[PDB]
Amino acid sequence: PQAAVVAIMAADVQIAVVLDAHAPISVMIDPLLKVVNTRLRELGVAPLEAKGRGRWMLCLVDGTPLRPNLSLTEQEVYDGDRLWLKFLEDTEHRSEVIEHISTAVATNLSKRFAPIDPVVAVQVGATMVAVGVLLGSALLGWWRWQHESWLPAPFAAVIAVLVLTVATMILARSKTVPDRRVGDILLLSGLVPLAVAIAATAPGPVGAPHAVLGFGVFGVAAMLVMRFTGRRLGVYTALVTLCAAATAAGLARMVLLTSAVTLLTCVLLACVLMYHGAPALSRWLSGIRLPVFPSATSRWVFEARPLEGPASVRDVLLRAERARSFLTGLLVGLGVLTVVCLAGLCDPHAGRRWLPLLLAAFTFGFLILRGRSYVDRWQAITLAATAVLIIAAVAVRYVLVSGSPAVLSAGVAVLVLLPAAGLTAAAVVPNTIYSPLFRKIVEWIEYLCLMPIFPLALWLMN
Amino acid sequence: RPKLDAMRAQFMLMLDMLRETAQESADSMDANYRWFHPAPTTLAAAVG
Amino acid sequence: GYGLGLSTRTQVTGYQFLARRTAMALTRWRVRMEVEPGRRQVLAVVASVSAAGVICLGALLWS
Repeated sequence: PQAAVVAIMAADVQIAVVLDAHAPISVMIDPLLKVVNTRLRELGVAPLEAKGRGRWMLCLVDGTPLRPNLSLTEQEVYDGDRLWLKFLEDTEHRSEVIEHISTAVATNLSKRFAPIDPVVAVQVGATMVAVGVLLGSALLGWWRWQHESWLPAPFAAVIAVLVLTVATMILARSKTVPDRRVGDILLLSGLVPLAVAIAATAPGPVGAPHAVLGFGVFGVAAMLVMRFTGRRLGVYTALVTLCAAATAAGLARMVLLTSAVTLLTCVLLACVLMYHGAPALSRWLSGIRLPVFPSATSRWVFEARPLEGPASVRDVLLRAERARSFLTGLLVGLGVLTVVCLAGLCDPHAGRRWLPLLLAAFTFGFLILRGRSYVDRWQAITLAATAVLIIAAVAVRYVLVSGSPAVLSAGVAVLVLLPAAGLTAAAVVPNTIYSPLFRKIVEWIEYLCLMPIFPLALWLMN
Repeated sequence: RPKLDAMRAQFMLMLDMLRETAQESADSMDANYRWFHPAPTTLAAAVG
Repeated sequence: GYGLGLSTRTQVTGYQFLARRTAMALTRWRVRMEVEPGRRQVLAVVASVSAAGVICLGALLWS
């Protein structure tokens, strides 16, 4: 009959066992415990013990217990799976009763929800002062856009230097806690008024020189904070991606007099190239020996534990998480750049308008390749989100300024039907199963979307 | 009204003190009874 | 005690007391009730409304 080979884990030891694939768990659990205790005692490891009243049980590694009355088969234990053996502590006790309504309300809420706390309060204050200083900096930028006054730049500079010194003092003095994210929030908040202060010093009417100067200095600061801090690096990766593209556009509008369409098509080309290059670049950026403040998952692994030994697993884990964060930041930045360039291209009142819609569709498919290919949940979701936002941005870019019921009805119809198809591909399709051949053919089609961009990039450039 | 409402509140708090005393007593009784009388599933300890 | 049966004023205040105690158990998670700011500030609201009414009457007397 069938047998499942599985590696069970119990008392910090994993042992591979071959199990009767369709005996009920209630049959096998006891001699499995005896075998595990024999193996542990042979290893000199302290054996398993029944800590008071309770029961011996087996769980999936995700934590859920197996049905003891059921066999491995009907609960989908397959070969190569893993199981966690436990003595579950007894659950049952007196079911207490508070008869008075008011006291029962108070005790249930207090027991079950979390109050406000000064740890949270400081973070809230940091968030609100971050929002305030971005509003102030964006407001001064709006005024310098509207008016030629030199005086906003001293205000932006002084608020930037005050918040940056405050952030630095908090990061230096209060580094002892994971609430140093207060300092990180303030520093992220205060690099922006510095950028608009440097940008507003460019004389004459506002435009490309101000833009290239501000984005260049903000990207430079975002690059420095990697080497000096190395904390919360996904958002700075997205920001330095956006500033790199904006600075390339500003130098293209100053050194040359290129049109906007040429530059947007250049930016799209750079985007799809970078999407192809992003995982490799991330694995490069994984090892830049920047400072080693661990992140949340790494901290909460390190609390449970004390090229060989601990330092190797620690380096591997930190390296992997830095890779994941860089990759996620990159993909978010590219997603923003991709939607902003596609929105900038698809003016409805242009004679070439049919072409960038093709560019949109090709990019949409190409992004969906990566979405199905990349492993991290929030990266697949990033790719899917930006792909949708392409369609939404170009649709609104048409229908807002093109005052016709025709384009309106077309946009709103695709805007409701297309995500419903995107849902349908997983909602009705059984567990999103398709054949490997069909999958590879879909990968061929969305790859065959890419090489049409190259001549279209030439044709929209000229 | 205010004096009566104060009297009410006072009495109620006294009753709460009695209730928590009952709670701790009931917890002690529970621990004892279940020590003497484990649930059938838990009897698989079978030693000690 | 269903329906619209009669009730005494001592029950009216007894219910209003249990309503305030339940409100304090809801917004805060303590029921020690020796002092209660809820009453104090609804009295401040009452002061606001009565002052607006008074000034409205003081406005009526002009012609």
